[PDB]
Order: sequence, then C-alpha cells, then structure tokens
Amino acid sequence: MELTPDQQTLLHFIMDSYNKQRMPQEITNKILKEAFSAEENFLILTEMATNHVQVLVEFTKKLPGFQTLDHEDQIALLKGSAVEAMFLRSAEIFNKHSDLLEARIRNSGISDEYITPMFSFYKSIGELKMTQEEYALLTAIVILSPDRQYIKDREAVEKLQEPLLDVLQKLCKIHQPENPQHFACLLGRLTELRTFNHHHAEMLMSWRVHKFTPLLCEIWDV
Amino acid sequence: KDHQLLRYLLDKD
Ligand SMILES: Cc1cc(OCc2c(-c3c(Cl)cncc3Cl)noc2C(C)C)ccc1-c1ccc2c(C(=O)O)cn(C)c2c1
Repeated sequence: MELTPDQQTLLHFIMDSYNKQRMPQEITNKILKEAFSAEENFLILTEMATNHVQVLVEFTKKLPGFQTLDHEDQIALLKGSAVEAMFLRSAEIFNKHSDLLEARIRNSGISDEYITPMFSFYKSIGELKMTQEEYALLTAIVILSPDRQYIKDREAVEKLQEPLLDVLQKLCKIHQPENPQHFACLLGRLTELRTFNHHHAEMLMSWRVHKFTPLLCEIWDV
Repeated sequence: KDHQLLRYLLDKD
C-alpha cells in the first residue's frame, strides 16, 4: 500500500509550499514584549491574522492547479477559507512562549462565547496527533472547497479537491492501518472548522467600538 | 475597485 508517483508528486508540492510559511520575528517579539491589555492584545491578534492571510495567499498560489482557476474564483476561494485556515494553523502551533500567547488571546476583549469553542477545537486537534502532511493536506482541502459562495465554476474546484481527499485517505490507511476511523476523525475536523465562520462573523459584526488592517477588511468584508 | 490589496498579493511575484 503506497502512494503512486503522481500522488507523491502532488503531495510533495503541497508540503514544500506548507513548509515555507513563517511568522516574522518582528511579530513574535511583540507577543513577548508588548504591553498586556485587552486593547494591545487585540491589536497583536490583528497583526498576526494579517501576516497569516499573506502566508495563506503564498501557499495557495503554489497549490497544484490553483492558478489555472478563473481569477475571480481564486478570490472567492481565499475569502471563504481564510478563517478556517487561520484556525487550523492556530491549532497546529498551539499543539507544538505559547503560554503568553494563550494569555493574550484569553485577554483581548473577546467573549468566552468564542474563546471556549476555540480552545476546545485546539484540544480535539491535539488529541488527533496530526502529522505535518495531514495539516498541509487539510489546509489545502479547506482552501479548495468547491461549495463556497460566489464561485462560478465549481467543477473546476472539485477536480482539484478530490485528488487531495484521495491522498489524505491513503495516508491514513498506510500510517494508521489498525484505526480505520482515522480519516473519519479528520473529516470531523473539517465540519468543526466551518462553525468558526459564524462565530468569527459575530466577533467582527458585534464589537463595533475596531479598524483592523486593509487586508482583513477585504477578506472579511468589514 | 474591490479587494485591491488581496489582488495585489495574489497577482504579484
Ligand atoms: C495564533 C494566531 C492567532 C490569530 O488570531 C487572530 C484572530 C482570531 C483567532 C484566534 Cl484568537 C484563534 N484562532 C483563529 C483565529 Cl481567526 N480571532 O480574532 C482574531 C483577530 C482578527 C483579532 C491569528 C494568527 C495566529 C497565528 C498564526 C500562525 C502562527 C505561527 C506560524 O505559522 O509559525 C506562529 N504563531 C505564533 C502564529 C500565530
């Protein structure tokens, strides 16, 4: 039981691209050095989200076939996946300093209504003990979701997403041959990710009192 | 003119 050369090539382009992401040291130093207050904490989260959306655009452009999609559908795919991918990555980092980051998140003027499900997701992610390939493929499968709003040619997206779900399943069979439910638990994370879209919308919608960054305002229609 | 920054990042090199 092994990946085909074609699947190995596909997986390789995904890992290479995923592996390039980074948080500038300029930003990380702020997590450690800036004042501790709901206002500052919220501003730091904002800066992090912005840097991530940038990292997310660079990753997506290297996804096999992404650049062959209609230009507007490329935009629609990014706007609809940004929150989901940002929560997936947050999960990853939290499950592998982090002490102070966690403290800032819990004290950034954000309701427990949001914080609670957030930290619970980090927990269920950790319990899965995901590999780097799993995190990368899940991130791409989340990006290449053919069912997002405003997509003109959904079938062209299906064509890119299907092969990723095929490789992810095979990896589960090859690496966890005795736990036939592994794939199923990864999908449970896909559906759990979708719940953060509504939550996030309410966090944005319902605290007008506040300026974000230009990049965030466009992706989230603020 | 919408998503100007997003388009700039997506369309750049
Ligand atoms: C860890 C975090 C939080 C974050 O918060 C951004 C936000 C959230 C929210 C929350 Cl708190 C948790 N999960 C998802 C959402 Cl979306 N909710 O509101 C906001 C902002 C807009 C106020 C944005 C970005 C990162 C982030 C991403 C990547 C890395 C990274 C690496 O790649 O090497 C290293 N570090 C320390 C990272 C931090």
